[PDB]
Parts: sequence; C-alpha cells; structure tokens
Amino acid sequence: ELQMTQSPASLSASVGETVTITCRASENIYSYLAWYQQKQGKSPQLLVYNAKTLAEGVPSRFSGSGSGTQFSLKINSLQPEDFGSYYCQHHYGTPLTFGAGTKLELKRADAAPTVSIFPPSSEQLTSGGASVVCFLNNFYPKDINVKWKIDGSERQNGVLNSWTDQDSKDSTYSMSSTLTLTKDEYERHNSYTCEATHKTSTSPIVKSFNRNE
Amino acid sequence: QVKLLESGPELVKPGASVKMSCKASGYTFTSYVMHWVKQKPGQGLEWIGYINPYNDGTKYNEKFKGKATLTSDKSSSTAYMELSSLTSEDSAVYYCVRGGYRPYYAMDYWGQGTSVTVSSAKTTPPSVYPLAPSMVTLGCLVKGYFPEPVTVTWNSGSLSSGVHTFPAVLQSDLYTLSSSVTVPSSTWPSETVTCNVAHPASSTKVDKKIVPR
Repeated sequence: ELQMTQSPASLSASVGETVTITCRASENIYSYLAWYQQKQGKSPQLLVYNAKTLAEGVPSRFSGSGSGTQFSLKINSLQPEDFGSYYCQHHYGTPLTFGAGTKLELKRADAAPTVSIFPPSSEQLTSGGASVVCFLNNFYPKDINVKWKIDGSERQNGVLNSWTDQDSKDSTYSMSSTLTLTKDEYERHNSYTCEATHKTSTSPIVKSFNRNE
Repeated sequence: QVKLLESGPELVKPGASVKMSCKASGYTFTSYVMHWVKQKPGQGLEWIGYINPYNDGTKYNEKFKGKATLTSDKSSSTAYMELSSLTSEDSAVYYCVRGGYRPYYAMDYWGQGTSVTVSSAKTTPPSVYPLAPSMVTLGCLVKGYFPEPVTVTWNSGSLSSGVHTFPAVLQSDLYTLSSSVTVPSSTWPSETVTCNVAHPASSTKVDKKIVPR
C-alpha cells in the first residue's frame, strides 16, 4: 500500500522558536497532502490541504511545503496554543493514509518534584487491601525513577505508575506511584519509603512514614 | 453550522459486534462522502474507509476489510459503521469525518468520536479512598472500576488549581487512578476538601471528604 513516514515522533521546543515536521510518501502523491493538529482530548483539526494551503482560521505562522514525495510543515515562532500533536495525511486518493504522528512539547528548566507519601486508608484496610500512594509533582524532565522500600528493603512487586501529560500552565509533569499489598503483608511491616531519583539532585528525595505513628 | 453527532460510548464483549452512528446536519448530506477513522488511546489516527451517501458506494482500508461495514441512511442524514468479531485490538475511539468538496477531497469536519471498549470485563463502580498525610497535598484514590472513564473534581470545581488527576492503569482487568490537590496549610482542615468522583458507565457519583487522620 501507500506508505507515509512522518518525523520526528516527539519534539520539544520553546515559544518563539521555529520547528519543522517532515512527511515522506513512498509514491508520487503529486501535491495531495494535508496536515492536522490534535490536542489532548480533542478531535483533530485541519490545518493545511493541497500540501501548502492554509485552512480558514489557521494562523499564518503555520506553513506547508512540498511536492511528490517530500513534504514538511513549518511552524514559525511557536505559541503556547501550538503545543500538541501533528499528523500528515494523503488526501485525494485511496488510501487516505495518515502519518504516525509527531508529539510537540514545551521546554522549561529542570525542576525537582514535590513528593508526597500517603499511608493505606483505613477504609481500604477494612476491604482487605492496602495501597501506599506517593505523588511526585511538578517536575522536569519526564524521566524519573521511584523506588519503594518496606523496612528498608526495595520492593518491585505490586507497583503501578502513572504519568500525566505536560502541564499546560507550568510545563511540568507529575507522576503517581502506587504500591499495592494486602492488609496482612502490610500490617506485618513498619517502614514505608518512597525514594525519588531525578537529574535535579544527587540524593533521591526520600519520603517516609511509620505505620505505628 | 455543519455538525456531526456520534453515538455514545460502547462496552462490548470480545467476539461480538458493534454498530455506531453519525448524524450530520448543516449541509446537504448527499453531497459529501463520510470517512471513518480509528484512534487507539495515546496512539495515531488511522483511516478505515468511507461511504458515499449519494450512491451508497464504499471504499475501504484493506486492513479493515471485513472488520468494518459502512452504511448511510439518506432520509435521516445518518452515517453508520458496524464492527464485527470484536477483539481487544478494536478498543479505540472511532470518528466520522466529512470529505472536503474541492477539487481534491480534504477531510474537514470531525465528530466528537465514539469510544468502544472490547472487554469480557464487566461494568463495575469504583471504591473511593481518601489520602490524608505553607502547602498541603491531599489525595483521592479511585480503585477497581470499569470501564473508562471517571471524572474527578474537588469541591465541585471550587478547587481547580493545583490538581493532578493521573491516567488510569489496568490493575488486574479493572482500572485504578488517583488524584492530588494542593492547598494552603492554613485553610485545611478548617475549610473542607472533597473529591467528587463520577463513573458514568455505572451511574455512580462518589464524594469523599478528606478527614485529617
């Protein structure tokens, strides 16, 4: 079939900065390429069709170019609203194939997390389970490691982790880390330790509590 | 205004089938083709095929041939897509999209999309457990619900700023998610803090007050 290779997958940049997204067709598609923008949780929006014509409303800072097999989308002087994802698509003939997509994110300075640890809730305890939660809030970049420790021994089993999308106000990320045990296993120990390792420091930020306090 | 209106979310068992709808208004339904696009969570856009409402003609993406059937009803300005022998890999948001009218048909109008979860897992409400310890970070833990999504607020949107509501993770065929709220130390617990959790599939609304232990 027809193949569209879009690059890159992810890209980061600052406001006022100019970036370029590339799209390659595996066959001469004359000039029948379109671009779309889609933000977290919204439906996609047409930006450019016929390879370089802007849709109505589309800011002038956006700019399509190319022919045959080589296409690119230039966004000049990025603005806050511009951050989100982009897709190319061949649009006059079947198959109307989409590129894989480019995610475009905002740059800011490295930022240490605000870490919080929470003990299993008594209500959860009556249900037979015990979840220890620990929030690592507003940090940059996205890469971070969390290590769980019970009476000072690492623990990997029963750890679920979840990261938010880029924050739209301050550009940080937030991760949530959950260690799940039963009320028994849990009741059988005292020290519960959340350790956060991040390029922002050499010492992991340790947060802890003692079950009997 | 041209407007496309899609059917509400679906929870189907594997091996079964689903049929979705797209009501079109604000233009001559028969004059523009109707495309269908698949998007799995966190993933790209994928073209399925399209129906021409005027002559009932269809063109499909090879891959969805004999997975998706497209139809339309002239009298009621309505477009339909049925998906058969449903597998987990069919769990995805599905869009209907109007086809341009040029010259070269650029996809211009997207509906809100229809979410389909293909699971044997069954509708289940969440348990909502509190998370208590110049700022304080409180939490709320939403455990063991199905399917997605759930909505969280704090104080019915009184507290909008300083909230992190993390993406759900599949915890043993059921979903788990958490939510954090940061507020001024002096305000709590004098001012009450409450997480309002809603799980529309189960028509359940939950309201935990965060009690200082």
